[PDB]
Amino acid sequence: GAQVSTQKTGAHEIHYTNINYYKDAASNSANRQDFTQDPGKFTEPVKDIMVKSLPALN
Amino acid sequence: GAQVSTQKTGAHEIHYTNINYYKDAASNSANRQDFTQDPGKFTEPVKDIMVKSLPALN
Amino acid sequence: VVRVADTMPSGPSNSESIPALTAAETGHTSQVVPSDTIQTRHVRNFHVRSESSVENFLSRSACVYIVEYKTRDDTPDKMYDSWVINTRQVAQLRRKLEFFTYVRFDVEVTFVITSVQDDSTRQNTDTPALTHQIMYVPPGGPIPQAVDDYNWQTSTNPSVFWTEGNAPPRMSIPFMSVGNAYSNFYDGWSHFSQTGVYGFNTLNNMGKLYFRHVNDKTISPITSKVRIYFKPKHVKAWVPRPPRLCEYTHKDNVDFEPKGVTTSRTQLTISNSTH
Amino acid sequence: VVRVADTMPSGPSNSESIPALTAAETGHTSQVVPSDTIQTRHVRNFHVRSESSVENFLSRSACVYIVEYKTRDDTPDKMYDSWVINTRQVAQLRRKLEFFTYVRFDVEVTFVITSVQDDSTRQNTDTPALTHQIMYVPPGGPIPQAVDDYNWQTSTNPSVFWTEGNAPPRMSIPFMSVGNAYSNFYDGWSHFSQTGVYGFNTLNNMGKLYFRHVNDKTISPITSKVRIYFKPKHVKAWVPRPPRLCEYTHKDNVDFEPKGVTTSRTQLTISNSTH
Amino acid sequence: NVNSLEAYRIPVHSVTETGAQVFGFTLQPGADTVMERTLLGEILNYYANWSGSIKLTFMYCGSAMATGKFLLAYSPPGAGVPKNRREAMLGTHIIWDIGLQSSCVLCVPWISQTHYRFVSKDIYTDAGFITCWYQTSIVVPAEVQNQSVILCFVSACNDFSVRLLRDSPFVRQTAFYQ
Amino acid sequence: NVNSLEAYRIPVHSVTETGAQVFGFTLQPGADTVMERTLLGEILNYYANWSGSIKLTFMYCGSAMATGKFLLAYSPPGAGVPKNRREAMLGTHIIWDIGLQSSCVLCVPWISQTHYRFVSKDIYTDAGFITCWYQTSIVVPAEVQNQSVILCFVSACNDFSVRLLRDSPFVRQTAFYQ
Amino acid sequence: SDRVRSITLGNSTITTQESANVVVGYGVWPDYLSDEEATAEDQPTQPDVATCRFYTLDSVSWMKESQGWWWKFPDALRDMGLFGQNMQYHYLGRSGYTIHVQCNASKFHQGCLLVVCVPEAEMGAANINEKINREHLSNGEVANTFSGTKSSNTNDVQQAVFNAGMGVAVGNLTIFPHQWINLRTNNCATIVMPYINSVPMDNMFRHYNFTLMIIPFAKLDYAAGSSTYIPITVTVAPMCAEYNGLRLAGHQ
Amino acid sequence: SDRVRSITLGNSTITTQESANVVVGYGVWPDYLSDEEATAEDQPTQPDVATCRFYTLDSVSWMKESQGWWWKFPDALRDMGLFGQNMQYHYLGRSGYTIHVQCNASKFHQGCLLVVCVPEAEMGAANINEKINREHLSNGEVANTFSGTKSSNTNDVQQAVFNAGMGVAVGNLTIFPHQWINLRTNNCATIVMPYINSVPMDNMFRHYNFTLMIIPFAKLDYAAGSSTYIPITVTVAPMCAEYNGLRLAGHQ
Ligand SMILES: CCCCCCCCCCCCC/C=C/[C@H](O)[C@H](N)CO
Ligand SMILES: CCCCCCCCCCCCC/C=C/[C@H](O)[C@H](N)CO
Repeated sequence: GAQVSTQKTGAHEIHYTNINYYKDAASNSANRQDFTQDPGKFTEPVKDIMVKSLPALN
Repeated sequence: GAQVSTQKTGAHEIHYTNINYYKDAASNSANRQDFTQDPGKFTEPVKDIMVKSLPALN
Repeated sequence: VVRVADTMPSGPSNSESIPALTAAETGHTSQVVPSDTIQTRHVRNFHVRSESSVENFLSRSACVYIVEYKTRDDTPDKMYDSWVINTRQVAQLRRKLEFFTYVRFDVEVTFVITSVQDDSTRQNTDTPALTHQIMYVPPGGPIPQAVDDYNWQTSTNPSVFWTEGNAPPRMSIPFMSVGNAYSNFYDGWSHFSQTGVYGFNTLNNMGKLYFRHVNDKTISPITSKVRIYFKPKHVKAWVPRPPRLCEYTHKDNVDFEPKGVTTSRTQLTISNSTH
Repeated sequence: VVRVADTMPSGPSNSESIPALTAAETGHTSQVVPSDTIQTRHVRNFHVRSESSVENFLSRSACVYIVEYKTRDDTPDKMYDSWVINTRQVAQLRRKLEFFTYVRFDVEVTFVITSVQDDSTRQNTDTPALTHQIMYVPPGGPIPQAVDDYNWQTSTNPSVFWTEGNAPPRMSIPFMSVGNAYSNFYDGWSHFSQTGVYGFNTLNNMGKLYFRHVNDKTISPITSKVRIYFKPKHVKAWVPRPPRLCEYTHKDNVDFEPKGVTTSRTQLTISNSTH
Repeated sequence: NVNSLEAYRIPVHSVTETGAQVFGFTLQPGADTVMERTLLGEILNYYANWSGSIKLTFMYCGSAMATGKFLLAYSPPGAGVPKNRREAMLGTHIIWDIGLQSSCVLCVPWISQTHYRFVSKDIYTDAGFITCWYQTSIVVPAEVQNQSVILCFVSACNDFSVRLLRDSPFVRQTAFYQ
Repeated sequence: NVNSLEAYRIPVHSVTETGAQVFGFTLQPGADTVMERTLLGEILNYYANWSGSIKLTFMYCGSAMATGKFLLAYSPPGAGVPKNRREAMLGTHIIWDIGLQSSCVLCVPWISQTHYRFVSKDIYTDAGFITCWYQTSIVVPAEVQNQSVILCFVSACNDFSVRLLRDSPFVRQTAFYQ
Repeated sequence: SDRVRSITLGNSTITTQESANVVVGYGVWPDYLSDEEATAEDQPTQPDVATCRFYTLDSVSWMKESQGWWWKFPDALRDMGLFGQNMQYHYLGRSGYTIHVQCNASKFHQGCLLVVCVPEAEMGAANINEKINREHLSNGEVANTFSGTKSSNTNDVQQAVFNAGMGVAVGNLTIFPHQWINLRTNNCATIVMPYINSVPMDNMFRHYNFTLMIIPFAKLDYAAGSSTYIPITVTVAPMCAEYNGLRLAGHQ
Repeated sequence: SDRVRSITLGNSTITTQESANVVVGYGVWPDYLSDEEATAEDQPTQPDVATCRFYTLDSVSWMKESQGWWWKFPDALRDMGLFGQNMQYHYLGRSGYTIHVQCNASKFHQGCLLVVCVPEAEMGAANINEKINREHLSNGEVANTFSGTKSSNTNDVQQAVFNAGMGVAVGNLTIFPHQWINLRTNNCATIVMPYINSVPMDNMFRHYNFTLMIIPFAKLDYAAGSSTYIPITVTVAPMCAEYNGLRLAGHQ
């Protein structure tokens, strides 16, 4: 019941092993490898989006 | 001799590993994942069952 | 993964169907869903009857008795202590077990041992680590009558040794009844002529524990107090019964004083007044 | 593996395209890249927004309160100590949590227990290892009122025992809110007539901890001081808000004194002078 | 009346005009003193959060020749207590006619802000008021007793739940049981 | 001016000759007192290294009948501060005309020796000077107010980063919050 | 048997055990207004749970010498929750109804009620060239009472049971949708009543759509030991209620 | 051009000619509550024409020395028609909103407003260990006013513009859904705001969902002959409003 995933290494130059030992999901370690984002709801939060080259309020 | 089963997680959003280590069944952990029930012997404990829409003692 | 039942939608109705009219005189609990009386919407319900099962309700460690014994005394009976094994001297674990009439479970026993230096004139000592011995005697075995008695050898009896400062000692115990379930209540006598004792005191017969300090006579008195924690696991339970209203009195009978059924209101109809 | 965006090369331009002219009056943040105004080269950028995520920012253990209690006293209330559970008495963990309005996280709790022998006449003793008990009471449970009270049995309440000299005790705690997220701020009242208390003090309701020495009355006073470390893990966070400028005053309200917006310059234009 | 069996009997009889209140309590299975010591109140008093619907069944224990009608109203909170039959018929209610089928069921719907209430009392999770009113009086013939008795029942529906273990507030011992 | 809302208003008006300096600060998001308490300054004050470009947006809050021009210059360090408009137009700059589109963007390019700067102040990683100058004056017609207000904005680009956690230098408590 | 009937409209349920049947109007069940019969042009308001539910009126006591009672019904529900509020904020209303009347006795009591639902019951006056005040035609949920003889009060309806306040024979009053509450067989009387008017929608204050009438032909009678207080309880539920022309609250 | 915008919600229409754009929340448009996120079990009430329409609040006058204004918004619409009545008769409410703010000038006036829509704006007090009365956090459709300096009234909010009553930097207050009313380009500011709360439905008296704030950064200024009185008018329309748990009228 083991899982292999890559480590945090640098660029231009791994595979640790994790096994969960407790019956609850609240005992698991922190999920410190989710690097995704979406700033489309804080920047650009408008209706009728703008095209960055047009005067846009033309 | 390992067994993989799911953890207790919430809804709308696992797989721990267990190995038994002792020769007796009295050393095993608690069976805290049996969620089944049957209240047909406490509620509805009668002969000639009732159909919930008929007067039933009609 | 077993969910609770969803709520199905309903509309207006006018017919000879009567889900609300029933008769509880047949000992039958009505299966009326809220979508039978009023107009309800569709609710996808994700609740799980998980932490209400008989396994999750009883499998908690509970203090059942406090055992006190010393390390040097004038009288030899205060240097060891014993306890006839029952679950009926603390009202919490007893009242949790008395939901059912018959039970079947494995036991997980954990001892918590703490030591306190007694008050004396020569408290300034340098005492090495105390080691305690907890010997279980199955029903019928020989009984030690001193701390230096030769019945403490544990040639056949189970025992456990704990040095001070470690984790608490823990062992598991299988189902030990001579019948098919631990009878929580026994309505009957001990003798066939219906005399003797009345109650569950006939069917207890579980053995008894013994506690002493493995060390010899020290030069300062120290009071040890060990607490027994039972954990019922691998649980099966049969034929439920109502919980107890009244406060308990003794361990061997079920006797009581009459208590009122509930707390009084002093009125019978609510209002928007001082209620 | 998610990189940041590369810089694309550009050349000279002369046209009616105007990336630099925009209007921030629509609440819109301009998406101007440096390759839209000046001539830039091609840069393969290998930076990772890794240690800026909401998981990596909050998942650090933080001291939330200091709890002090003794082992022998004249008054019995100074032999145990209690704490109503909140994260709003240390300004660092509070100000880190108040970036967001609603949060959802599992908690990892670690206790650090240290003992100091108090000043007395009889300091020359030989004290065995102290054992501490940390009992958590869910909201509504019975409250112990002495160190020898019979509510310390932990038949249902969670507890932890630590012998002196080991590693710190650690346990995990799931998401315990009755709503869908821990409301960091609650703009509202407690009563439906809009009276009572104003603020997040209505929605706290998390229970309270209890601390005592398992050992009995010792012959010398020792002051124990246990520190609680919270670690928020498995984090989700919603609807951000600006950080606090002003210094806090209390735990139950949000009130303040007005503080200046920033530090003064005493001039408005830079120069090559004493700046 | 708690030190007898009279605590279960709801007194009901023929009235003078109409429209009086019969009984009343607050929907707190585990904190209200009416349904505190009931089986639902015991099992909910070993828990801290609860959720789901509640059935209330009323059995009429009068004579076979007597008739009557009642209004079994549920009122979610936010207002106060309904003070007459006009304010009570604005909520979840049912008119019950006494005939051959001797018992009615008021199935209290789950109407809540959150998913779970609290078993102990707090201002935030308040649940409402169960009240009962005279629709029409008890008309009885000659040589039949006028005052009769209603019995009341409670149970949980098939969508009911409990979440958090705790110790019961009822267990109170001081010494051991030697 | 920090104990009011006047700290946000950049005063600007019609000049006598030309070519004077409007405002100025140093590019230190997290150590400079101008952009210390800004949102970029807060989030960068929970970090110790930073990298990437910075947008500066300027909104003109004057009248619809007024015109004007400005020079928004960036100067990497190594020299001092540009002391006139002639020394300022030798760096990264932009001429902004005030018209219908009411706001301009000065996108400060990432020009550095290393990959990351420091958020706190040191001599080794110095970043430069943001300065603003009058290209042409503010010409306004009759019966219109002369003195107007520029507002300023800051944010990060899509290539921005932070690396090292530390505690903020702003949190200062002495006792607990009873 | 078919004597048990159950009705659920919203969050209110009526279970009876000695019912008889259900009269449904003139055969028509209440439905919404179609686009072919519609006159106004804007979107109506259809609450359908907060409105379509049973409202319980006042209970009235039936002595041996009682003569009758009446209620006007778009007006007796003036102060009954969101039906009354939606009446006060809109200009055009349109609904059907369901009238359920409770009255119980034992097998030793006798008597017989007549529950009539009379459309456009334009009533007479006590004095012939006199104006009737609005507090006597209707009073909300409080019932007005017929009299056994020729009543000659000021500004009041002519209250005589043998003319029903309308000038007809009270025995001929069974042409309307009616039931009987006979105390040896019945316990209740359910009347489903659709919308009957000359226009598709109408204002619910200026108009009285219909009038419920409960008149005892066989007088109430009992022996020297039976129960004296016998109430009569009326419960009403609007059906297919919709509303048009939203404006401020009032009626003037 | 895209500067002309028209909005129709019910029987009310807003046509503007110098609009800018429309900020829609955090990208989410207001919609009804699904059956997966639902908690209560009974049928909700969806009026959708008598409720979802524009309500016009009080106009406030903007001098040269004005500092700001705020309105609490499930509470400023307490006495606005059937939205307020449906608030008073139900227990659980859930709605989104559309906030449109009018302010006009000429091409000779200057100034700049900031229209912020702040969720959970739990405000401070003037005296630190003191309780705030409810008449100062909210007053219905009548606006409360910020002050330029440290206000120290009794039972009142700390009214200082450079802390917005909440203890933060007012320049950092642009993280919320906001627009500007710049008097050389704008005329109005439309903000569509979905439902943001920790629970799926909540009571609309005990809770304040959000707080509109209008703060002038660039002060209003004009010459010696231009018009002095410049109003600011706020108009709000609930969206996707539904209601649960009908009971009697009141709030206590
Ligand atoms: C020293 C190692 C062995 C430890 C022995 C200690 C406990 C021995 C007995 C095991 C537990 C039995 C306790 C009683 C079980 C039932 O609850 C009772 N019969 C009443 O229900
Ligand atoms: C003895 C074993 C159990 C230990 C119990 C200690 C902590 C119990 C509460 C768990 C942590 C909850 C702390 C509060 C969480 C949120 O941050 C607050 N509601 C405010 O956001």
